[PDB]
Amino acid sequence: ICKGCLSCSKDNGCLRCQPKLFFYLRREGMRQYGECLQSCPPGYYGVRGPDMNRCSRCRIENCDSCFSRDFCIKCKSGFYSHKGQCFEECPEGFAPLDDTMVC
Amino acid sequence: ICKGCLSCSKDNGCLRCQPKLFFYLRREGMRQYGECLQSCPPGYYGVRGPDMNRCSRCRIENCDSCFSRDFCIKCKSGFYSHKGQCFEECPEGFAPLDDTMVC
Amino acid sequence: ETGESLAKETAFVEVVLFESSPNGDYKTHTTELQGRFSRAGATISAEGEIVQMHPLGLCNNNDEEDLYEYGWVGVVKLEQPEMDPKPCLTVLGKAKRAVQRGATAVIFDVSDNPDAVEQLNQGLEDPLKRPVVYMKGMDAIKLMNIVNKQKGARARIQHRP
Amino acid sequence: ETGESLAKETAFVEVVLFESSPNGDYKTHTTELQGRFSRAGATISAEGEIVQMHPLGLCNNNDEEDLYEYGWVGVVKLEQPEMDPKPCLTVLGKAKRAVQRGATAVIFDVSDNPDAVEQLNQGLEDPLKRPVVYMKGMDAIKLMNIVNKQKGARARIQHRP
Repeated sequence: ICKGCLSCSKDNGCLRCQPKLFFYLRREGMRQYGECLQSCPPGYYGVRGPDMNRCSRCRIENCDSCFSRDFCIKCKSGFYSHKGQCFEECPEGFAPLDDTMVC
Repeated sequence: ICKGCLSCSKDNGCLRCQPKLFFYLRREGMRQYGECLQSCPPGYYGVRGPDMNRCSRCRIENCDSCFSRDFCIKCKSGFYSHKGQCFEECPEGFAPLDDTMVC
Repeated sequence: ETGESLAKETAFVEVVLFESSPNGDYKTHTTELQGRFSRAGATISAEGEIVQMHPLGLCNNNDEEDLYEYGWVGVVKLEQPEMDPKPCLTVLGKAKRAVQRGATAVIFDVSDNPDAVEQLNQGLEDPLKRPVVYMKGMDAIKLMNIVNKQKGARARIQHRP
Repeated sequence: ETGESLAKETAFVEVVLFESSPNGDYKTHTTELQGRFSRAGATISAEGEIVQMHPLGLCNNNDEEDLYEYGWVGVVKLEQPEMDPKPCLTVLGKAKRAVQRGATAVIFDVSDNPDAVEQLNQGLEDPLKRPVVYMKGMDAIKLMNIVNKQKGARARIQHRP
């Protein structure tokens, strides 16, 4: 393994990444180790911090691509896009737009 | 609650059942308490021990009605019945019977 | 000829309850309860998630029971003995079973069956590797309410000189 | 003027591995390892499932991280300090974070960074409620292999007079 690492230990995997890539903490049982990725894996989005770039998990019910922690760009098939979030049915206050699937 | 109990505490639910019924240990968070049932819930089968009758969970991949711990009577839609068990595809040694779904 | 027994050491059972922020952290509040270690088990600290067990959950049926994650702390409330004429297992055996099934420790409310305590300080059957604690009164009551109302709690049995 | 410090008490870290029969029971084998409690944390027994944490997993990003079940025992292996010029957190802070995220205890392999140990026996920042243990040599190595190859293990940090 150990691809993209600036430095790489046996026990922790990657520790720092090469300049352009993304740090990702793979949990695999008791283990957790570094991977340095081109782009973030499915279920994750990236954040280009000043110090380092890294992946974070989505956590938006019914999202398919997170952009940020609180913003979804592509909701699931069958779902309404509202202030970032995804809704089976569009919450009270406002209702679906004709020809569009937003609210 | 506390239906079918011969005796019934606040903290453990039913403790013993009436003669004909089935003892079932409902787990509900940290709790676990007695219920005395007419018949066992979906996902469970009953065993009429000499001492007492009680429910046990199924544990047969792709079963829908356990009879005993190691015998299924109705497998899932799409599945082959073999020596009690349920198979997507019928294991090596023998193959499906024409007009029947057994092996 | 033996004399008055050495009094049994106190088991300080700290009970932690915990809330989960959205971000990831945990605030916790703690609750100190007290019971006694018995001869039936060890006299060592132990820690794990609490899990009630019905006293008939613990029998040698040989009948395949649920896999609980290793390291749980059992809490069992015993019933008056005239409700149960003929036990599947002695209170000793129930302890022994819980361990077999992954209990790191076990705690009995005996407040409704005082005989248990002497049945556990017999120590003629083999004594366990893991602690076996007995509790009653306001402490036992406090403990049962948590079990009853809280969604999850962790128990830390502690031992001090 | 102070003198030679009192030597630090030994943390006896028992590591349990466990197999699950089909029926429900568990056989376990145990493995006694040794480290030291430090001033940075408490000097009390503790117990919980082991969870490795990458030393950069523990930073104050404010960035929402996974909820791990309360009561885990952290195991962290520190890297040579010249690999990491500028830490997000001091080793003290990393301990403090792990707890925030539900760690009942924390264990550092310091074998590749000996400064840590004195950085943890400073005790000028506030010392934690939960134990903070440091390990090295064959014991630390033994521990990392388990983490690496076993699917699950439980740690029991123990304290004796």
